[PDB]
Amino acid sequence: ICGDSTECSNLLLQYGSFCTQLNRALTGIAVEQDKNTQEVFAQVKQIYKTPPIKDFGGFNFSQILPDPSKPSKRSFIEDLLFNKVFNGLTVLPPLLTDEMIAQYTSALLAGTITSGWTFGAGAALQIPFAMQMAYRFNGIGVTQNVLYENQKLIANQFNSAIGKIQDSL
Amino acid sequence: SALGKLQDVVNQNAQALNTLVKQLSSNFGAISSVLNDILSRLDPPEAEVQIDRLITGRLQSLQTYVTQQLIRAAEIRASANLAATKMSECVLGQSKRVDFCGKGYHLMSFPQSAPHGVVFLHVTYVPAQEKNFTTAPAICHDGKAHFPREGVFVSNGTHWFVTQRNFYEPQIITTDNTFVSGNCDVVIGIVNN
Amino acid sequence: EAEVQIDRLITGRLQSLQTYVTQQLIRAAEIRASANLAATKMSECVLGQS
Amino acid sequence: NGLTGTGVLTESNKKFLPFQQFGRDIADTTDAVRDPQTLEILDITPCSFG
Amino acid sequence: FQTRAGCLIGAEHVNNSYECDIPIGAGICASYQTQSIIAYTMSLGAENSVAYSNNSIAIPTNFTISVTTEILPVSMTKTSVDCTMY
Ligand SMILES: *[C@@H]1O[C@H](CO)[C@@H](O[C@@H]2O[C@H](CO)[C@@H](O)[C@H](O)[C@H]2NC(C)=O)[C@H](O)[C@H]1NC(C)=O
Ligand SMILES: *[C@@H]1O[C@H](CO)[C@@H](O[C@@H]2O[C@H](CO)[C@@H](O)[C@H](O)[C@H]2NC(C)=O)[C@H](O)[C@H]1NC(C)=O
Ligand SMILES: *[C@@H]1O[C@H](CO)[C@@H](O[C@@H]2O[C@H](CO)[C@@H](O)[C@H](O)[C@H]2NC(C)=O)[C@H](O)[C@H]1NC(C)=O
Ligand SMILES: *[C@@H]1O[C@H](CO)[C@@H](O[C@@H]2O[C@H](CO)[C@@H](O)[C@H](O)[C@H]2NC(C)=O)[C@H](O)[C@H]1NC(C)=O
Ligand SMILES: *[C@@H]1O[C@H](CO)[C@@H](O[C@@H]2O[C@H](CO)[C@@H](O)[C@H](O)[C@H]2NC(C)=O)[C@H](O)[C@H]1NC(C)=O
Ligand SMILES: *[C@@H]1O[C@H](CO)[C@@H](O[C@@H]2O[C@H](CO)[C@@H](O)[C@H](O)[C@H]2NC(C)=O)[C@H](O)[C@H]1NC(C)=O
Ligand SMILES: *[C@@H]1O[C@H](CO)[C@@H](O)[C@H](O)[C@H]1NC(C)=O
Repeated sequence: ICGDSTECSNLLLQYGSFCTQLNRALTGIAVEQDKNTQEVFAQVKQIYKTPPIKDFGGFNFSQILPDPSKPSKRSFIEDLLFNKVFNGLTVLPPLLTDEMIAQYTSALLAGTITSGWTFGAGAALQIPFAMQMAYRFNGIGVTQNVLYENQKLIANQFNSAIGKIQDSL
Repeated sequence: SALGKLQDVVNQNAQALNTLVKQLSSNFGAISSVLNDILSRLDPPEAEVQIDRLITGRLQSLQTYVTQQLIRAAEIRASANLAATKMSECVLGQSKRVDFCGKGYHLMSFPQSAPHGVVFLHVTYVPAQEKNFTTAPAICHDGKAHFPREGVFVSNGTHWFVTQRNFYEPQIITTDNTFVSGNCDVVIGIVNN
Repeated sequence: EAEVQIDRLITGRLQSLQTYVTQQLIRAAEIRASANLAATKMSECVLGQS
Repeated sequence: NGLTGTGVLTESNKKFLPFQQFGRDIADTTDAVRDPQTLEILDITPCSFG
Repeated sequence: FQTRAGCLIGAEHVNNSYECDIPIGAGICASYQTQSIIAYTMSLGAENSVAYSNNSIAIPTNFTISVTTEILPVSMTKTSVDCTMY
């Protein structure tokens, strides 16, 4: 309002406390932006890692798993996403960096590839990936032999459909 | 013998009412902050010009208070709608939505009243003390593939059992807990038993 | 004479700053609901089968 | 010359046009100037605050 | 100590990672340890490799009953102001 001039600054005192309210409001909305991120991404206790030898029954997760030779250890599809999108004014940095959030999503993704839904209810219990896929088929009302007799076709369809997200983005 | 999410509402509302009260002692560019000391030592033509600045400042104070109450009541309404939905889905039923009624497999919930809110006590089931086993998708017997009806095939190292998936309780593999579909030459990982 | 001219600027700049701060409250209340939906989808679609 | 402000002046890598006397950016703040004796253009940076 | 949030004076920069205590920003937190004030990069949690293979399964042999609380605001104070008397 004044820009470092004592004449304007003394007249401003006559307006009371409007400018302590404005700062209180902006601080209250800058704290909840970090609260917003904490409740979407910190949904794990452990940071789970995936095994070095990756045989998941024909399913291929290589375009969504972290890539060490990339920036911030992001996945291949997390990169396409980060490439597509003075006077009393300042911008505060977020509490979680982008590296930390990519770490959180890789822990969620290694928990689900490897334990199914067990890690969101307690300790993670490993199960082979095709048997997890058979449980999920049971959950929609198809029998398990329909997965086990069509494993290679279901895995090819999944791989070919993950390959199209990458093109469309 | 915790409740900060309820103390935050009390504190924010008191902190707004205090600011509204305290803005009644600014001049807003008049000679006095009290209206009677403008009325007592001034006559109508010049009392009016000083009274108008007080009216202008106090109106703006009041409008800021009311707008920020309207924005905060809309946040309280979302919370109360969520608490109504939890009362219906967690206390009057058993939910399958993950994490909706506590961490773990929801069993039941009990409500308790609080000063301007509600406390839900969620009872959940949490599995414990896991052991390692060897698995197979199907069994092969007589040139037929056998699948479990509800469970998994597990091996303790030498013997094969069926168990339910959340509690270890091994049983013999019979024609009453399995079903048949096909040959044992199409599924990847059949074992012979 | 400069008091009368400085007050006209003070009033305008205060109005503009307070308009900025109201519209940010209204935009943050909308980002908050989106993040609340994202937190529910992470629980119900990623750590479960819906 | 009448351009009045406060800040820290450094030497720059801009190139005005012979008739141009000072530069400004988006939001219309002055961020460069030409001084009327050396004929050199200088960057203007606000003096640290926080 | 120079962070990305600014310049920090009066806190020692340790090398270990704890849970966040007071958020400084851009990944840095501070805490009162032992007796002094220290500043560190926060930790996300303990690491964990799951013994995944293609014929191994983990099955629980016991359980616990858990009870936890959840608190929700329902209401606030009803206030009125007479605009004229204010
Ligand atoms: C999973 O799919 C990826 C494709 O995205 C495979 O990796 C690429 O395969 C092509 C074809 O041989 C090579 O030219 C590339 O060099 C591979 N690496 C890339 C693109 O980073 C990968 O081999 C597949 N995984 C398995 C186990 O087959
Ligand atoms: C199931 O077996 C695996 C593999 O044998 C066990 O994984 C061990 O994990 C520890 C981590 O503290 C490693 O140091 C070992 O090298 C792993 N292999 C071993 C001990 O053979 C896993 O702990 C077992 N699970 C249960 C519930 O006993
Ligand atoms: C796997 O389980 C089987 C059956 O529970 C075990 O076989 C039995 O072991 C008991 C040990 O006291 C013997 O008395 C029985 O005669 C065995 N055969 C049966 C019940 O048919 C087997 O020992 C277990 N294997 C391992 C490695 O623990
Ligand atoms: C599961 O993985 C194991 C080990 O990675 C596989 O065992 C390998 O099987 C191939 C052919 O069946 C052999 O050539 C390898 O020598 C085996 N590895 C070892 C260490 O013995 C197994 O085939 C996989 N599939 C299952 C169990 O269905
Ligand atoms: C499981 O048992 C079957 C027999 O019931 C085995 O099948 C034989 O496999 C050999 C080698 O592949 C063939 O030469 C025979 O003709 C098969 N006989 C029959 C009746 O199918 C099978 O190899 C066994 N597999 C394991 C892992 O034990
Ligand atoms: C303004 O006048 C001064 C002299 O009063 C000029 O300064 C000279 O500038 C040249 C560069 O073109 C130097 O080589 C000389 O050494 C300078 N002399 C002195 C005494 O400073 C300056 O160029 C003049 N500028 C304009 C725009 O008229
Ligand atoms: C922290 O660890 C790094 C290791 O790269 C080391 O260079 C640095 O001196 C350490 N600082 C302290 C205070 O121990």
